[PDB]
Amino acid sequence: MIRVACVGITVMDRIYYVEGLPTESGKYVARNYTEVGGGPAATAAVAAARLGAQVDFIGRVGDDDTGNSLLAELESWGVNTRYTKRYNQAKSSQSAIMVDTKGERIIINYPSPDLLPDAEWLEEIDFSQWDVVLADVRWHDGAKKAFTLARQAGVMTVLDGDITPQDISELVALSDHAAFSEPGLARLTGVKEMASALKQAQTLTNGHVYVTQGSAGCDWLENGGRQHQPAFKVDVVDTTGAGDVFHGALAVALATSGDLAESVRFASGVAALKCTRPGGRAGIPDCDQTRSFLSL
Amino acid sequence: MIRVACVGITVMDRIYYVEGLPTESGKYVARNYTEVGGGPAATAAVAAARLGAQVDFIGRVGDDDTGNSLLAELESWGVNTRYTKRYNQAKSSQSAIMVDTKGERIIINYPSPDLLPDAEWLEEIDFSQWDVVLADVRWHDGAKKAFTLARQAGVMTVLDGDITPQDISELVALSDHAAFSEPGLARLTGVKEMASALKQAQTLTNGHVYVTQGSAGCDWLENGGRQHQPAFKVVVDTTGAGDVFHGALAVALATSGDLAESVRFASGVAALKCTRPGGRAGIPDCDQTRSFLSL
Ligand SMILES: Nc1ncnc2c1ncn2[C@@H]1O[C@H](COP(=O)(O)OP(=O)(O)NP(=O)(O)O)[C@@H](O)[C@H]1O
Ligand SMILES: Nc1ncnc2c1ncn2[C@@H]1O[C@H](COP(=O)(O)OP(=O)(O)NP(=O)(O)O)[C@@H](O)[C@H]1O
Ligand SMILES: [Mg+2]
Repeated sequence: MIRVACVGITVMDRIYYVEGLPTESGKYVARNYTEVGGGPAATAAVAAARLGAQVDFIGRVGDDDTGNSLLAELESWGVNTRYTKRYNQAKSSQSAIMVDTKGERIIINYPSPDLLPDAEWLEEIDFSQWDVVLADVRWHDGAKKAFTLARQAGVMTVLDGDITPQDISELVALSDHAAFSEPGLARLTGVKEMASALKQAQTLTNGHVYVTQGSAGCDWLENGGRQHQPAFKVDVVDTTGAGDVFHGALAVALATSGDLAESVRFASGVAALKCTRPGGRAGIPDCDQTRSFLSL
Repeated sequence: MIRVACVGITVMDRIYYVEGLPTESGKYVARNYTEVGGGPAATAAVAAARLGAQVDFIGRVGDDDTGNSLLAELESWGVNTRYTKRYNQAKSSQSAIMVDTKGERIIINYPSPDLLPDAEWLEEIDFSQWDVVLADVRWHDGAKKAFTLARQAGVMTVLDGDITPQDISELVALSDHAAFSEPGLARLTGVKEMASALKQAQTLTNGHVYVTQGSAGCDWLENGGRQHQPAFKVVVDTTGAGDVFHGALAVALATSGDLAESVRFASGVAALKCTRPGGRAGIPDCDQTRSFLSL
């Protein structure tokens, strides 16, 4: 067992399947309904668990039915929620998602303001009990405090540096590994060219920097020279959650081997297999399926 | 004591408050959120209870946290759930509602397929114990059996004729009072003109017909002529205005038997409800409603 903590947001997606997307006022009927947990840190935690890690999700929920459902779903996936704070008399973050017969989505996201941004309460947790700490950028003070305490305990830190209104440069500063999205790296640096942006991002951290580029694969800087892992060509059904899954897998691989090229290959492999199945959690392969796939 | 039975659906409403209603595909952010029990018959029951009636809700729930919440909320509002059927290992029904800044609403209902349409079990209930029976059209077999038994006991029947996939013609047939929504009357009779549609609806029943039109108020047929009650200009959330109106209307019709007074009263209850978030939080009492209608 590798020991992973995933710090960030957990969001209930409630998915309503309709004939046409609701354009104007009036009552509509959903032929079908499913509910599934999202959140970068949450879905990464689900991935790491699937790969045989002991995983803690550390985020915020309310004391509503949604909060209880989110924690329940995560427990069922093999993710511990013991260090997740439940706010008294508080609504959790949730989306209502309408899906057309095309697959076109309307997403109404409620990021709950009842979930307070202050992360001082993480000072009550001993981060020495994990081999790696992964953080999403959607709970800024969480990532900051979680990474500061992880640094102080000599624990590896891994950022999912997605795009966000707020500036993540202080998070990157505290990241032994900063795996950005294209939008994430562009928003951070203000540079459009990914090669130049990665170089500018490297100046922010004594750790390594990476950028994921979907089917174009993943690039990182080692010795100051740009390395490339191609995506695995696969029969793609759904890329939903590929980034979250990649970051979860990357954190496990980095904590296990410490080899960047092997770790980036491993994560590219886990994410690829996830893309060949419907759903953003349903398609996440286990370690045996992932070893089988990487053997071929 | 006025004795009311409300037959229909009980639904958990998740209400997302947005800047504009979604025009096309993409990601939108809700400024605010509330979670509250809805269902036409359910919210009507809550309104009638507020107005001092002894109320029974008669519908179907699951044995999930949602079902337990829905029943709990109804008990807390003064509504008896003794005749409501609980399905074992069953999910309850739930609606996502979008509300823009004007108060325009989009409702996506998921009716749980675990809740079986069979209403034969209502034959085990004695409908003689109520003065009026209100039914929504969202549980067809329920409304049909409930109205059949109400007719047989000489009990007044009041339909909330909202829009629904099924044809409500046989429900209207059994309705002493058929209060439609604009979409409800249009789906039933085809006519887009409310005036002509009401005339076509009247042919289906020896009882009276009504149509609610939101801020445009309420119209009904009396003495072969369209009467009009304007809405009372007041708006945070119009969610459940129709349900609240129908509950209020049923109490008022049972108290006075005066259509014009009953429609004015219900218009007043529903208007006050539009000034608070959710389908239930703003439901006024008789005193609050008399006070408001005096001003
Ligand atoms: N179509 C694809 N084919 C193969 N591998 C893919 C594909 N899409 C994504 N991947 C893999 O998953 C990784 C992350 O996907 P990518 O789209 O870069 O992340 P993102 O920008 O974070 N998207 P998202 O998960 O929706 O937030 C890539 O580096 C690939 O290794
Ligand atoms: N915006 C409003 N301002 C004032 N009164 C209103 C407003 N909306 C509704 N009402 C009153 O409420 C009554 C019924 O509401 P209406 O919107 O016609 O029902 P509906 O469309 O069936 N609503 P719903 O409960 O969500 O299905 C009307 O007859 C009015 O008297
Ligand atoms: Mg991403």
